[PDB]
Formats: sequence, structure tokens, C-alpha cells
Amino acid sequence: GLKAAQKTLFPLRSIDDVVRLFAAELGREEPDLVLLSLVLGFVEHFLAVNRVGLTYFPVADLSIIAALYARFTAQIRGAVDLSLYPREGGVSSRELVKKVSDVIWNSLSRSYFKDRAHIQSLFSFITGTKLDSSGVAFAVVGACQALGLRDVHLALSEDHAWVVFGPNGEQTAEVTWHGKGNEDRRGQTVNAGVAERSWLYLKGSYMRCDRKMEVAFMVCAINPSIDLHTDSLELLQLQQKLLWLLYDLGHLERYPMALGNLADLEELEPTPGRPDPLTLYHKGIASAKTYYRDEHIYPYMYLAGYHCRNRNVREALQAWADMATVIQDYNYCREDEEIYKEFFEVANDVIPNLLKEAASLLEAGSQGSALQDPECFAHLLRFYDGICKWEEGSPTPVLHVGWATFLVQSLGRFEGQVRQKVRIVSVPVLTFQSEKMKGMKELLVATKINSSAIKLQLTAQSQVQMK
Ligand SMILES: CNc1nc(NC2CCN(Cc3ccc4c(cc(C#N)n4C[C@H](C)N4CCN(S(C)(=O)=O)CC4)c3C)CC2)c2cc(CC(F)(F)F)sc2n1
Repeated sequence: GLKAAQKTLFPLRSIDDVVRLFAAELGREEPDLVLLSLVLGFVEHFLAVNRVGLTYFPVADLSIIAALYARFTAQIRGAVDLSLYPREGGVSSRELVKKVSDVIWNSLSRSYFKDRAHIQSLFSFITGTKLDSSGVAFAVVGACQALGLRDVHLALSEDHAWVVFGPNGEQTAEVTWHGKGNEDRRGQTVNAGVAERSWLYLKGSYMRCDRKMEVAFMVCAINPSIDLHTDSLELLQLQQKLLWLLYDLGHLERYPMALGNLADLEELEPTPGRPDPLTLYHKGIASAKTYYRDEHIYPYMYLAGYHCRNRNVREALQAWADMATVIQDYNYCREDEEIYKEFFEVANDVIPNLLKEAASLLEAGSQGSALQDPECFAHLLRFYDGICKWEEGSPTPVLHVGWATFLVQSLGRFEGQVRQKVRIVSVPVLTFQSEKMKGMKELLVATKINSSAIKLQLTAQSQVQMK
């Protein structure tokens, strides 16, 4: 190592002192990822993992943080001999990146629950020898910065992390695991995943972080959870203030999910004089459109969740239809199961519950109901259309009969006279991209929907029961 100028704000006695440290580091040529992650991990430990003795804020003394920092830089410098890996042209080699990955990996405890909270930071790595999946990727990047490897940067999809490096930053390397019961690909490129058009690799439209975005990542990685029913107000405030600092400096520009996180925090506890949650959700979508070809799913997911919490059925349906319009141009691959799970839960649990309450409210005489709005029926249809189109061409199927009962129920929440008002046009008006929905068209306006025919069309089931 730490330089004199990095040390002058210690001790950190409050949330605002932590914010000052982040501001000072963000003003430097390269913010120190190791320092910053150790500080966050330290305060998260004493605010969420063990609050014994807490009276206000866990003071972070320089002696304590500097000793943790020294434990990290000693391990890395001792285990990675840079002379074995000459930096050709002032950039890093694949072998060096895989060395650093191995040093982090091999340090980890032999057995632990990888799903646990509060194992994301370098504090966890040093004091518990535990990291979560993306935590390992972050740690590799922090280690490379500590070694002077300016070209190694964090790469992020919506469900995975790796690194970029090398000439023009054009190389990719896996540095951590993905999911459970997948085989390690550490050291390899991500090109096969890009080429197969999986969601996991975002068709190549993944985030390539600079150092400031790596700071944003560790701030998003703060976990305020104390338990299933309790969050640390202190950590919520810290994360919120840090995200506003990053926002003001321009470092959330290219980070859609961070904008959604900030919107969620503002919904919980609004900051006076700041943009409303909707504004922020829409900025997150705009970031995805601008920098990532509109190939990201979660910006719409964050927006839909806000509308669903506020029981705004219309706008929730629109955002989930928009969700589906992105997924339709992907192939559903091995290792995409997390996004399948989210679409499944929206289709088969969230939408049904939202429409069930809308039906009860309509019975009690609600006006302007989504259930009497043909544009809302069109959004529901567009949601299913995008899921059906996603499945086309995919190496693994999406739909099955366990989806069909919920489709029939949801369709039936709209009366036939509402459903009749949507005009399905071929290449309120809607065009279908999927063959499954094109063949379902003439079932969609009957007063009583033909449940059996819908199931056949959605699952492309060939036959009915013999007897
Ligand atoms: C912030 N930066 C960041 N975040 C990353 N991942 C986050 C992505 C969002 N999730 C929270 C989450 C989860 C599910 C969500 C939603 C929103 C919806 C909807 N609809 N849905 C669907 C589910 C079914 N429901 C619907 C109903 N709502 S409700 C009751 O509130 O109405 C609850 C959620 C959200 C916000 C948190 C984690 C990642 C991931 C990265 C990759 C890697 F590898 F690094 F980890 S980087 C990153 N950055």
C-alpha cells in the first residue's frame, strides 16, 4: 505494498468514511481492487456475519486492513513467479492467467457450501479460504492487478464470470467453475459458448470490465443479508451510497444490472433528489440496448419485478413480453438452466398469481383491469411466443406439458370478447415469430378455450390416449 496516500483516511469509522475511501481510490490511476474488497469484506463480516459487540460501525483500523492486504500479496507473490512468464509486448500470457487461477483455486478449503452468503470477497478468501464462483474470478483479477498485469480484466455474463487479457484485451480465459456438476474448463476460451448462441455467453455481448466496472462489481457483490428475514440497514446504505458514487462518476454506464440493483435500493429507501426507480430501470434497459445489442434478459426482469410488486399487471406483462423477445434469438443450451428457471417461475407461478388477484378484483368491479385490456392479452401471447421461438433450433427443449396447464389457465383469465380484439397478423395487432404460436392462433378466441388442443400445440405432442 500500500502507498502512503492510500493510508491517510484510516481508520474508517463510518459508512461515509468507507465512501470516502472508494472516492479516493476511484480518483487514482487504477483503484486498488484488493484494498477495496478487503475493506468491504471486513465491514460485511462485522455487520452481517457476526454483529456481537456492534454499537455503530465496525471500525476498520489500518493495522488490521494492512495485515490482511499483506497476507494476500505475500501469497500471490510467493506462488506466482513472473520470471517464468515473460510479458511479451507488456501484456499477459494464457499460461500466466492459468497460473494465477490455479493459485487461487488451490488455496480454497477442500469442502464447503459454495452457495453460502458472504464468501464473495477477499476477506472471505483470506480469513476463511472460501470463495463463491464469481468470487474466484474477481480474486484472479485482483491478484493480477497486484502483480502489475494491467491487461487482465473481469468479464461478466448474466450467470458467469471469466477474464479477458492479452493483445488488445482480445483473449478470453475461464478462471472459475460454473454451476454444479459441470466440468471445469479453466484455461480455455469462451468461443464455443459464444458460437453456440447460449444465454450463458450472451452471443459475445458480455461485459468487458475496466477497473472502475470491477469496483462496481464488488459493490453489487455486497450481501446485506443477516438471515432469511433480516437485512443489515448499514450494508444496504453502504451499497446504495457506493452505487450513487459510481453512477455520478459514469461507471454504471455500461453495467445494466447495477442500475437495476440501484433502482431496487431506491424503491426500498428513496434518496431525496435522485431519479425514481422506474427511471433507473429504464436506464438499465437503455444501457443494454446501447452497449450490448439489447441481448440481456435481466434489465427487463428487474423492471418486471418492480411492476409485479406494485401489482401493475399491465406493465409487468409488457416487461416480461420484452424479456421473451430477447430470449427468442438464443439457443437453449446445457448450462443455461438459471434463465430457464426464471422463465418457468414467471410463467407457472408469478403470472398465475397476479392474474388470480386481478380476476378477484375484476369481480369486485375494478376499472381499467389488465384482464379487460386486449393489449395485455397481446403481451401474454408475446411472452409465450418468445419462449417458443427460443426453443426452435435449440439442442435441448424448453416446453413440456407441465407448462400447458398454466397457459390454458392464464388464457382463460381473459374473457373471449377481450381475446377476440387482438389481430394476429402474418409476415391491437401482434405478429408471431414462433411456429408453435402461429398454429395456436385459431384456438385463442373461443369463448371456452380448447384445453386439449392447446396442450397438443404447445408440446407438439403427437397423440391422445388410446383408450
Ligand atoms: C447487480 N449486479 C449484478 N447482478 C447480478 N445478478 C443479479 C440478477 C438479479 N437477481 C435478483 C432477481 C432474481 C429474479 C428475478 C428478479 C426480477 C424478477 C422478475 N420478474 N425475477 C424473477 C423471479 C421469478 N421473481 C419474480 C417476482 N418477484 S417479485 C415478488 O419481486 O415481484 C421476485 C422475483 C431479480 C431482480 C440478483 C442477482 C450479476 C451476475 C453476474 C454474473 C456472475 F457470474 F458474476 F455472477 S454479474 C452481476 N452483477
